[PDB]
Amino acid sequence: QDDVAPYFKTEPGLPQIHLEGNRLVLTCLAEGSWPLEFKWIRNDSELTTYSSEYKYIIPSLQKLDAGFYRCVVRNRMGALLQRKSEIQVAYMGNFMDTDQRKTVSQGHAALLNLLPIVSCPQPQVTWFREGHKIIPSSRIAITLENQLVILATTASDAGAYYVQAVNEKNGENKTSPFIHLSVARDTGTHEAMAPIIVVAPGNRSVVAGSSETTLECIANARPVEELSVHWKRNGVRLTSGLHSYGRRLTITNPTSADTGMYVCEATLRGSTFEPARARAFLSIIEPPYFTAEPESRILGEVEETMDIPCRAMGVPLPTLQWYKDAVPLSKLQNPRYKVLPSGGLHIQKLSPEDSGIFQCFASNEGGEVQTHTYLDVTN
Amino acid sequence: QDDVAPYFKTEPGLPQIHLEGNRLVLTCLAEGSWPLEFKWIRNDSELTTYSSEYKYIIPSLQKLDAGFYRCVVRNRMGALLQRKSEIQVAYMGNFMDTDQRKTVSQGHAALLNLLPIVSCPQPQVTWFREGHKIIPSSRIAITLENQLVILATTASDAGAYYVQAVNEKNGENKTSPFIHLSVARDTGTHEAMAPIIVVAPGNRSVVAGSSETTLECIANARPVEELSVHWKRNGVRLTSGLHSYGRRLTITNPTSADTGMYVCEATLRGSTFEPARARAFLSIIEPPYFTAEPESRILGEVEETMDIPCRAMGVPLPTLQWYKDAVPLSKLQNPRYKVLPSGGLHIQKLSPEDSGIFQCFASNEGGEVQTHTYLDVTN
Ligand SMILES: *[C@@H]1O[C@H](CO)[C@@H](O[C@@H]2O[C@H](CO)[C@@H](O[C@@H]3O[C@H](CO)[C@@H](O)[C@H](O)[C@@H]3O)[C@H](O)[C@H]2NC(C)=O)[C@H](O)[C@H]1NC(C)=O
Ligand SMILES: *[C@@H]1O[C@H](CO)[C@@H](O[C@@H]2O[C@H](CO)[C@@H](O[C@@H]3O[C@H](CO)[C@@H](O)[C@H](O)[C@@H]3O)[C@H](O)[C@H]2NC(C)=O)[C@H](O)[C@H]1NC(C)=O
Ligand SMILES: *[C@@H]1O[C@H](CO)[C@@H](O[C@@H]2O[C@H](CO)[C@@H](O)[C@H](O)[C@H]2NC(C)=O)[C@H](O)[C@H]1NC(C)=O
Ligand SMILES: *[C@@H]1O[C@H](CO)[C@@H](O[C@@H]2O[C@H](CO)[C@@H](O)[C@H](O)[C@H]2NC(C)=O)[C@H](O)[C@H]1NC(C)=O
Ligand SMILES: *[C@@H]1O[C@H](CO)[C@@H](O)[C@H](O)[C@H]1NC(C)=O
Ligand SMILES: *[C@@H]1O[C@H](CO)[C@@H](O)[C@H](O)[C@H]1NC(C)=O
Ligand SMILES: [Zn+2]
Ligand SMILES: [Zn+2]
Ligand SMILES: [Zn+2]
Ligand SMILES: [Zn+2]
Ligand SMILES: [Zn+2]
Ligand SMILES: [Zn+2]
Ligand SMILES: [Zn+2]
Ligand SMILES: [Zn+2]
Ligand SMILES: [Zn+2]
Ligand SMILES: [Zn+2]
Ligand SMILES: [Zn+2]
Ligand SMILES: [Zn+2]
Repeated sequence: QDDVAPYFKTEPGLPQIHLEGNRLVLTCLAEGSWPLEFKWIRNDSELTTYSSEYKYIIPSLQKLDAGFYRCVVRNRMGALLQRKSEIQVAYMGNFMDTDQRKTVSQGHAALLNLLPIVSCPQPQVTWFREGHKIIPSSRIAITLENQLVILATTASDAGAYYVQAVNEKNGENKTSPFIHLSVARDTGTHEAMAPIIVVAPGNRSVVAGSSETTLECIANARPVEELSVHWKRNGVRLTSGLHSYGRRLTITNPTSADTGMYVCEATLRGSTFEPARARAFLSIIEPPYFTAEPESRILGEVEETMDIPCRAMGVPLPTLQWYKDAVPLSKLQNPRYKVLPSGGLHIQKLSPEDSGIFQCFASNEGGEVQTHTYLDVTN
Repeated sequence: QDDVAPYFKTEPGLPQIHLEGNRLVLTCLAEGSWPLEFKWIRNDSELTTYSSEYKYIIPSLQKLDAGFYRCVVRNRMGALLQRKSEIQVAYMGNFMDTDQRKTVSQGHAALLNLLPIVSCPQPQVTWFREGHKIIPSSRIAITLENQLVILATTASDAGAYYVQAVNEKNGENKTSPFIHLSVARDTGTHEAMAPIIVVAPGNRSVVAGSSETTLECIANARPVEELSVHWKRNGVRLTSGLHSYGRRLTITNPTSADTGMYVCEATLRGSTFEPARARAFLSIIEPPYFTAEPESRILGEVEETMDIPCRAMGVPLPTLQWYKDAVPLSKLQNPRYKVLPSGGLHIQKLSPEDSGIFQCFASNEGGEVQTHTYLDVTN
């Protein structure tokens, strides 16, 4: 009857990373009764006013333009809110031009942290010692956080260390100042060192159906050539997915059967030392999906009870928030509406102002899904 | 021992769609014994020669630059091949400036196909009839392929139809030529038309863990207001996920429990007609993941048997192809190597030339995963 509330024809997709200086165009393509008006919101902050323009163009991207973008479509029926889309910008700043110093006792592991640098994403790092490149070996490792771990340091390891960082999205490179490493002699007890875990695998959670995830576990011992790092699950040692001298375990395409505890066990062959063990817990997060959605339109007699269902499942439990014509009920401050723990919304006393778009957003760490309905209040 | 075969520090990610004229930078970030050399391959065609440059820059993107890109890293040990990354370019051409004509009998459904236009992705379409916008109603639908379906056509539906197409990535719009629709009178049997499915839901397969998928089923009958389209599974009618007058069923976050048959059933209320039914089969494709990978390095005595394992799982079964220093064994034409159905590779007689990188690519419709190993041939 030419009284159709807006709805989106396009599903905003996955996060996209774009280079600086590039032209970016965002579209708010909806379907409903004409004329329609569109406005844009970035980080819960309005960018544009309502107009007939359905696209937002950034001729040259900047670091500030990055954020979560939304668009609001509105007509005589009400206003509808789009699912947020993450717009990331590729940028790489400089290091702070101040050299650092660090001293480590001989035989103990030395961890050199990548000097602070702002970059999205974090650049890949190539470590050097006075021009000579450092390759990961049995006693040298590079963490997922670009930390240089030198197991069983010696007097030959003293020197100025630096990196060449490269951003994998825009290709820019930056050279870091020096970390002057000094190795101090400790008295020669260090002939056989018990295996001790230096970088332990922390708790990790990943999205369902994702490509792969990688846990890291680095240990130190002497002699380092006899050091063996293994991975166990349910008390059973693993074989597939290992990388980088057994220090990285990659679980590819994890499901609900891959959740639980993974144990890192570092042993020293030919020795009676107790193996050093660490715990790591892998969790699978499920994106929210509705098991009950409100019908597209619902009639309502003035001052009569009304329940608007909205139930969603997924791990962890999705958190739900409502909107009335693209306005949160938390900021709407109306005692007429009352949120329901089971999922829906309860409105006991109606009013001619209650007519409009009601939108239920279910969100967790795995993203968000939204449903909506138009409340028609009879005369 | 400073003899490390190359391996990639970066995991090439999901397909990315970029606008025309934008600057694109691709990086081949690997780790191994220096110096390393890099070259780029697009659509199994070499773009650059071997050099010390690790990035490939397109200052201004074009429609021709779209394709699957790979990079090859090489040193004294051998050559390694990167997983392909899909580079899509946003472009929108024009329609062929020639109007079309179509005649449909009165009371029968009329399908108007979107006129041919080259665009990536396919644009969202807004249908018009001589300036007046056409909104989907109980007798008017728009398919996923942007087809205009007019159920129970009448004499008032005759006229020139056209569209305004908008590319959702770059925002460009194009206006289509006219489809002159003529409605021809057929003798008045058309008072109660049995429900007949016009657009049936075909077979559909989607990736595991994907956001959502949508099946479409459109039917025609008279009177159209009494037409009801429902969805059944296991003989049980569905309630959630329905859209567009019950013509679209959206299965969000499908798993192995959502595969099987979905039935579309269109009924005419208040009538004794037989419901029109259609079959649609939803399949879940699992990306390939290795259950057995070859160790990073393997020793080999000259002219001795050798088996290199490489087993992967996923639905449908992954297809495996091998490479020797980034060169396919199919094009290598060596009877020494022989592929194994169980998964691996069998080399019975060795040779000093057999030393190098061997790479096993497991690929299906859900993507590809690769493993590699260095064959060291003893003197
Ligand atoms: C718009 O909102 C986004 C999201 O809040 C802002 O991105 C934030 O930017 C900060 C730094 O500016 C980043 O912090 C990063 O997150 C980790 C979380 O563990 C933090 O520990 C690190 O320091 C890391 O740098 C991150 O991208 C993000 N922070 C959060 C909490 O989301 C963005 O800056 C906002 N832009 C505008 C223009 O408002
Ligand atoms: C590099 O290779 C890609 C992949 O083969 C090429 O993309 C191809 O481009 C065609 C049209 O140029 C497209 O065809 C499309 O696929 C469906 C498949 O059902 C087809 O029926 C439609 O006609 C649709 O247009 C598609 O993007 C793709 N085709 C295939 C089979 O992959 C690309 O053009 C190549 N570029 C260069 C520079 O070599
Ligand atoms: C790191 O980036 C700089 C640019 O910021 C590169 O320096 C360029 O080198 C090329 C030839 O090698 C010159 O034509 C350019 O003029 C240089 N740019 C500037 C701003 O001077 C440098 O080569 C990069 N390093 C690596 C290892 O790739
Ligand atoms: C479709 O795109 C054209 C451009 O190709 C738009 O025409 C522009 O309109 C603005 C103001 O409306 C002018 O400032 C530009 O000069 C126009 N461009 C050209 C090339 O003339 C047109 O507005 C778009 N249509 C819609 C509905 O957005
Ligand atoms: C990891 O999660 C487990 C779950 O019980 C918890 O016991 C442990 O303390 C967590 N560790 C960290 C470092 O958060
Ligand atoms: C869809 O798949 C089923 C599976 O058996 C098959 O029987 C049917 O013919 C297929 N239909 C089409 C249109 O491919
Ligand atoms: Zn880009
Ligand atoms: Zn200094
Ligand atoms: Zn120590
Ligand atoms: Zn000591
Ligand atoms: Zn909906
Ligand atoms: Zn009304
Ligand atoms: Zn782009
Ligand atoms: Zn004409
Ligand atoms: Zn018909
Ligand atoms: Zn007839
Ligand atoms: Zn590997
Ligand atoms: Zn050797």
